[PDB]
Amino acid sequence: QWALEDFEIGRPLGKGKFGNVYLAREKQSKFILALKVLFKAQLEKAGVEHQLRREVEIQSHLRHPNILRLYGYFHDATRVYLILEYAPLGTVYRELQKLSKFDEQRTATYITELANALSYCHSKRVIHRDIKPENLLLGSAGELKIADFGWSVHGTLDYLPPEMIEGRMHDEKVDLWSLGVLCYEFLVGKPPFEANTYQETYKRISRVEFTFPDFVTEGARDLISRLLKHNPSQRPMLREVLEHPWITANSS
Amino acid sequence: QWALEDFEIGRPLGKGKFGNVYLAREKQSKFILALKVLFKAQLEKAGVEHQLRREVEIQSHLRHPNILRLYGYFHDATRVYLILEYAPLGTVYRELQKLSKFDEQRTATYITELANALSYCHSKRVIHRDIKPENLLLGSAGELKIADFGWSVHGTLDYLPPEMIEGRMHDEKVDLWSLGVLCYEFLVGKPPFEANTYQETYKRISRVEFTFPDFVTEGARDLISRLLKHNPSQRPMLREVLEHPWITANSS
Ligand SMILES: CC(C)(COP(=O)(O)OP(=O)(O)OC[C@H]1O[C@@H](n2cnc3c(N)ncnc32)[C@H](O)[C@@H]1OP(=O)(O)O)[C@@H](O)C(=O)NCCC(=O)NCCS
Ligand SMILES: CC(C)(COP(=O)(O)OP(=O)(O)OC[C@H]1O[C@@H](n2cnc3c(N)ncnc32)[C@H](O)[C@@H]1OP(=O)(O)O)[C@@H](O)C(=O)NCCC(=O)NCCS
Repeated sequence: QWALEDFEIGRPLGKGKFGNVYLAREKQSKFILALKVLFKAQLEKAGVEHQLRREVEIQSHLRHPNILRLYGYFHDATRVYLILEYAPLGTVYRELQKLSKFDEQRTATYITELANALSYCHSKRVIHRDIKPENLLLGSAGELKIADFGWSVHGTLDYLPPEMIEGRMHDEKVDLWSLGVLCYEFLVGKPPFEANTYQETYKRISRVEFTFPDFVTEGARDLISRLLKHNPSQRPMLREVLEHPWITANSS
Repeated sequence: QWALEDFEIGRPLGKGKFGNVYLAREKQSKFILALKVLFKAQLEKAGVEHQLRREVEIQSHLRHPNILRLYGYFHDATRVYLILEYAPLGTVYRELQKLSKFDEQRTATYITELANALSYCHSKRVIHRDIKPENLLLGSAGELKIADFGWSVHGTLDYLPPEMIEGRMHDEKVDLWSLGVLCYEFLVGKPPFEANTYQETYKRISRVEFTFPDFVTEGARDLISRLLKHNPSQRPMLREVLEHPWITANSS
């Protein structure tokens, strides 16, 4: 049974949606890790405590170098504590601010690491949703780590149509749209559908209206255009992304 | 402002999911109507009180001879009262039990009345969901009346795919599957995908596995087969159903 008594609390790593994250050290092993404190008060009033518990159980069994490791968890009267792998190099979003934009090697290596973790979860019947640069942390070796909870595992009837008893929404096909948006932003520095207002961004996502700057090579354009399909079923498989010539030629 | 003081309560018409329905008479007009009493205690604990209020506002503006008229509504400390049009001839489900099965004239006339009410709501940006025989009441002239509440009116974004910002589920295309299931049950006496167990019914809906008894004519088979498409976008429009040769030849 884990307890707050087992950890030495250090500097705060930052503040999240429902609490704070601290650098910590397990007292017996002297092992450095991150302790994410989530207040049940604002978790229950946001209506996400049930959603969170499901996402924590799924992540507790995921072991992949490109997925932030959840070692364990515990709780008290008002808080829930998550024992997490500490990522020392920060977020990809901030690294993209430091470098303005990534080159083709770093971009293809990031896509390779993302596609490996997603294909690992695909084999483990785990599906991931939308992926942001802010939810991507970097380990000590420069490898990225998916660091969010967006994981999922998946009489009257006589009158229901198939679109209400089947499936249905949504399969492991949104992560492929995310690979297209991320790969674009990594190479360019901006998301492909960013606009001056809300409805203009909404329209350009609905019609898939994006263009490439003149410094984006044909291999990157080919990968981004195949990932960014309005039809989810026509987006590649995760194996095709890992075997794409631009990826196999530029990935580390 | 309506109040329970304005009505004389008579015999109970039946018991619903969240209350009871009574025959009533407005004291000033001596007008016979039905008073549906819904207990807020079991409405709030079932998590449907918010859903119900939205469905009641939509129905309060629907005026169609084949839609059960909602005259008004009021509430007190623990109950919500719905002033409804009284249907004297009961449900189509019970009439189907009395007649075992309907002929082609009654079936086509029922489909015509259902399609008119749905096309009326389609023009009023109102969409209806699954339709059961138990939710279809009969007026004094033998016309059916839809008598349920299944009515509806319809920064991070940079990383969301179109299948999450668009639409999406589900359009006014489930009512067309309902017309196929109802038209079949009216002519046959049983829903087309009824089976001995749950998963067998689930499978035959998923694969659209249904057959016609030898007494079902080709015109009815043509209408049912076009309504019962696994692809919603390939189901007819409500105007095609009203113009179908089997409908136009048998409807009253
Ligand atoms: C998105 C947001 C609400 C937080 O959401 P969240 O899902 O709760 O994020 P988390 O709780 O998982 O992590 C919060 C912090 O702890 C850090 N962290 C979490 N786990 C970590 C770990 N194992 N190792 C190292 N750092 C970690 C994160 O990097 C983050 O730091 P940051 O805020 O400096 O980037 C917050 O980032 C925000 O509002 N930022 C400002 C908005 C803005 O200015 N621009 C973006 C438009 S929305
Ligand atoms: C579906 C069920 C739970 C009720 O759900 P509901 O949406 O709350 O139904 P309602 O509150 O709108 O109406 C309830 C009664 O009032 C009647 N009623 C409602 N409004 C009326 C009106 N304006 N005029 C006349 N009668 C009316 C209905 O006909 C119904 O009568 P019934 O139960 O004898 O058929 C209930 O019908 C049931 O459980 N039946 C038994 C199940 C069964 O044996 N077979 C079906 C498999 S589920």
